[PDB]
Amino acid sequence: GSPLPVLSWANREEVWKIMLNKEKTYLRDQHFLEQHPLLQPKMRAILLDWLMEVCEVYKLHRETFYLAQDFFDRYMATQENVVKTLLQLIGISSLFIAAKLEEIYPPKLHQFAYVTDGACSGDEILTMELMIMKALKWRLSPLTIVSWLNVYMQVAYLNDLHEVLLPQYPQQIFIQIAELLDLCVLDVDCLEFPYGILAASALYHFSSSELMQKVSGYQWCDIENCVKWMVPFAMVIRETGSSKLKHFRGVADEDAHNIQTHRDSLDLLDKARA
Amino acid sequence: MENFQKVEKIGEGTYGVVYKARNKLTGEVVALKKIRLDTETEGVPSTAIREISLLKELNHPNIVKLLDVIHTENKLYLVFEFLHQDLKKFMDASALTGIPLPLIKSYLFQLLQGLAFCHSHRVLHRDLKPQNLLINTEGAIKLADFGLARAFGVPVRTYTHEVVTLWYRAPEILLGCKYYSTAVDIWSLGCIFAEMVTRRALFPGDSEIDQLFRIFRTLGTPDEVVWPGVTSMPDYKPSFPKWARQDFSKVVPPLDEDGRSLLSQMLHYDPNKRISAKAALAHPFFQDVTKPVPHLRL
Ligand SMILES: CC1(NC(=O)O[C@@H]2CC[C@H](c3cc(NC(=O)Cc4ccc(S(C)(=O)=O)cc4)n[nH]3)C2)CC1
Repeated sequence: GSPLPVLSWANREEVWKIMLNKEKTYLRDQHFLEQHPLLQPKMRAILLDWLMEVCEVYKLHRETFYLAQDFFDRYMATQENVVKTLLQLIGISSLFIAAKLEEIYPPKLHQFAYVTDGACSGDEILTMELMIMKALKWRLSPLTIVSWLNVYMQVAYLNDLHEVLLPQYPQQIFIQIAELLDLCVLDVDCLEFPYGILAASALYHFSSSELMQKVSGYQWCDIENCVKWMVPFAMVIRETGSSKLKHFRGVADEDAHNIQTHRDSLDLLDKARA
Repeated sequence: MENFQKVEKIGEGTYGVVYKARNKLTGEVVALKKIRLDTETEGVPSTAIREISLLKELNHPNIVKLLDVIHTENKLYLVFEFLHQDLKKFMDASALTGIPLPLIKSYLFQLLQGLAFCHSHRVLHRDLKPQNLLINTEGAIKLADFGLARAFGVPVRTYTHEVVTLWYRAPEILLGCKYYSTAVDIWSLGCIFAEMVTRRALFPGDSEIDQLFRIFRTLGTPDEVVWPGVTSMPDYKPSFPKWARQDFSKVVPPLDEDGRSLLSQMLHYDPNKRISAKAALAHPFFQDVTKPVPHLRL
């Protein structure tokens, strides 16, 4: 189904079908690490968690991190046999491509080499960003996990006057659902479920199946498998509590929720495995 | 990059270095955008990464196709489809005789189709000017130069300020709106529409305030009734002079009542009320060019 209201600028069904049709263009394999026998699934969590902290330091958007995550997972599905020391270069270069795509004033190249503590030079990043973009066939415009949550939050707080392009939803509850998604993305088995399913399943754990269905259009049977998989991750967030909306100097308060944050986590991803 | 032989330089601008090339075996001609990577300290430019990724998912007959992306020797070649002339050179060549009205209607119709495709794919062009509109010898016109384009989310957030060339910049941009979306491209197309009719730029301003006053002089100084919230915009001043809206019989004399209606809706001050590209295709101005499809009312 389609949860979008009647759109004045295009057919509400057409815009939704286009967003759905491109999800079939972007493939994900939850077992792409079997192509790299030397790697373990925990290394991916350590890298993605590091990229989160890098985003918060430079106040990068959540969309920028999830672009780097998607570029990393899809580039690995095209490669074979990768060593641990090469993971940091692929990750920081995926974030370099993502920052140049999303940010208005992105950080400079040497700053991306600066956070690597010298393990990656500026020329190494430029060589890696070209190999990533060429291997991905320059398919660098995916619908991230966090982008779906932005859609679901706008539809949840749609007024009777249907205007879906101007943002209007509580920032406090948005960052709480993003916190659950930031944990689930550290586990590689999330790629089994589509990005739109993961975001709807995280929204369900903070709301209900009726609210989820009204804003995502997906039936309960579609997300039940994902919800049952997201079960351990949801409770670890509930046991520790919900996070507060931070304020970032230089960032307007109306955009404060879109800034990527970082909690220690990691240990939380291990509690979910039990 | 062996089968391609450069024929002539098309131009060098913000887009980059564009050459006209010719395939020696097939006879194909293409437009070749050259990007020197050794000069770029930040690697592939952000405008190039955006344009490539957006165009690889915007395949439409009224959008200039990106054929290939070739990385050879510290250089990035972007192979585009070739069109022999831009709209600005065609309007100048037609300035004395005037562009025929059926051709203006056909060009605008095609531009609205390519723009409706961009907006349904959640892509803003943000630089619709006659220089970026390319025509061929078969009656087609196509959108080009997506370097300033950006995909918008649902909902959108605050994007880059002061976009679009000045003469085709919407009034909400000139007044410093926080958010914007598809309405800015419709304004540009409305300016291009009137420019094809009058063979002269509609609002040829030289500064941001002069561009705004030229808009006010033609469409009237807007107020809260015609544009709710205009008095609260950051660049709005109560000291703005009060001009009366001019009769569109004097703004676009050659345009009939169906054309004046469409142009007015494309030049509405309120971006929420400004006609959409898809709705403009259904306007009675094109009722002779297209027939509506049966709508499933389910
Ligand atoms: C150049 C510009 N920016 C741009 O980013 O466009 C992109 C990149 C390349 C593509 C293209 C361009 C073209 N054609 C033209 O632009 C017009 C033209 C043809 C030939 C000669 S001539 C006698 O040989 O000197 C002069 C001028 N087809 N495909 C689309 C304004 C459009």
